[PDB]
Amino acid sequence: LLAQSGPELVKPGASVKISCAASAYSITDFTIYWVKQSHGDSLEWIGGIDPHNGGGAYNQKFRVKATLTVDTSSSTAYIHLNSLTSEDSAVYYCAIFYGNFFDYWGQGTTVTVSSASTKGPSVFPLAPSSKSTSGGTAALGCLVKDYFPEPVTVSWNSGALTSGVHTFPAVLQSSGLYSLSSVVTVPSSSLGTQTYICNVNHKPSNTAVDKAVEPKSC
Amino acid sequence: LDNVMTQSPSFMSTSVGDRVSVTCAASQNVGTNVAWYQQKPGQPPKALIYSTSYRYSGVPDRFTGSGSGTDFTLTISNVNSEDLAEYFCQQYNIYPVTFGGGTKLEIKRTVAAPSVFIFPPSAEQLASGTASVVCLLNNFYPREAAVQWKVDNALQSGNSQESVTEQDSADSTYSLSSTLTLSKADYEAHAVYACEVTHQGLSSPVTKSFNRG
Repeated sequence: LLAQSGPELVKPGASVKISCAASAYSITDFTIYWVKQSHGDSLEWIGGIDPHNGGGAYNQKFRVKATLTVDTSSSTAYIHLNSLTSEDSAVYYCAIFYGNFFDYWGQGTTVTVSSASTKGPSVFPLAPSSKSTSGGTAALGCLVKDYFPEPVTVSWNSGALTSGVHTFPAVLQSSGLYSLSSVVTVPSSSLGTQTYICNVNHKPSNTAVDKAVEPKSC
Repeated sequence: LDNVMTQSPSFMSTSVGDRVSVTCAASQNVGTNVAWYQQKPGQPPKALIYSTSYRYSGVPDRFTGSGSGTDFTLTISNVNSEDLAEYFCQQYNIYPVTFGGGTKLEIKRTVAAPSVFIFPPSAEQLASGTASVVCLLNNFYPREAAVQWKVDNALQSGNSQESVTEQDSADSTYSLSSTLTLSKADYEAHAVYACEVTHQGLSSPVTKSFNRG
C-alpha cells in the first residue's frame, strides 16, 4: 500500500518531508527507493537505502536536494526535500523491491512549489435533464471549479459507482486556478431510484464535499 | 559516464490484436540488468519485466522482453485495449538507475460518433456571481472534434476551454468537455445557449441547446 503522505503545497525556499509506510508488512525489511516524475512523463531515480544490508545510493543530481531516512520503529520511509524551487514541482514515488520480486510502487505524492495560498474548489451539480439524456441513457456530473493546487480526487456514491464515469484532466483557467468536471452515464429510467453523489476531496485545502446531483426542477 | 537510455518511438498506435515492439538503446553496455514498466493513466508505473526477459508474477505472457548489452526490445503480442499505457525501459546495472523517455501506446479503433449533452449553470453557482455552461461529448473516436458555442445565434470565442479524456481502457474511445464561462450578468442577458459539435463520425454537425429557464 506503500501509503504515501498527501499532496503538498510548499513555498519556494521551504522544505517537505514525504513519508511512506508499508501497511501490514515492515517496509524496512526490503530496499526502498524514490523516483521523481515531472509533467506526468519523464522518470528520474533519486536514490535508495536498504536498512539491513547497505548499498544505499544517491543520484548526484539530488545529492544536495534530497535526504533519505528510515524509521524502523514504525516501518516508515522518508524523503526530505530542501531549498525547493519550481523545478521540484512533481509527483514523487516511493518504491520497494526485493531481489527478483515485487517491484512495488506507491500511489505517489504530488508536490507543488508555489508562493500562492491554497484554494479549495466549488462543487456544482451537472444536473441530468431531457437535454442530458440520449435515448435510455442519461448523463450527469459535478463541476469542480477554482482550486489550487492539484490534485483533486472524485468518486461516485463513495466508490460504488465506477462504470461510465469520466473524470477529466484538470485545466488551468486565466485566473491561474484549476477546474475540472466529472461525469457519469446512467440508465435514464434509474434517475428516480438510487441517489447520485459525487465525493470530492481536495487535501491541500482540507475540502471534502458530498454533492447530490438531482434532475432539474422548478 | 552516465547511462542514458534512448527509447523509441515516442508514440505508437496499434490495433487490438496486433504485435507491437518498443526499442531501447543504452549509451553504454548494461549487461542484462534491464527492466520494463507500464504506466496506465492515473496509476503508478507497474513493473512488468526484470533481467531483460523475466516477467513478474501476474504479468501476461503476451509481454516479452529481449536483448543484451546495449539493445533491448519490449514485444507486446495480441495487443489488447487494456494495454493502452506509457511504457518505460530501465537500467539498474550501474548507479544511478536510469529510465528511458517512455513510449506512449495508443489504440486504434473504428470511428465512433460522440453522444452530446449540454448542462446549464447550476442555480447554486449563479448565486456566486459566475455561470459555467458545460457541453459533454461522450465516447467518440477519433480524438479530433470541433465544439462551437453559440449564444442567441452569436458565435462565441475566447470564453471556453476543452478537456479531453485519455483513451478508455475497455472501448478505447475519448470523452470531451467544453466549458463556456460567462459572468452572471452576461448569462442573464441571453436566452439560447448551444454547443455545435463537428466530428468524423457525424455526417452533419450535431447541435445541443437549451433556453435559460
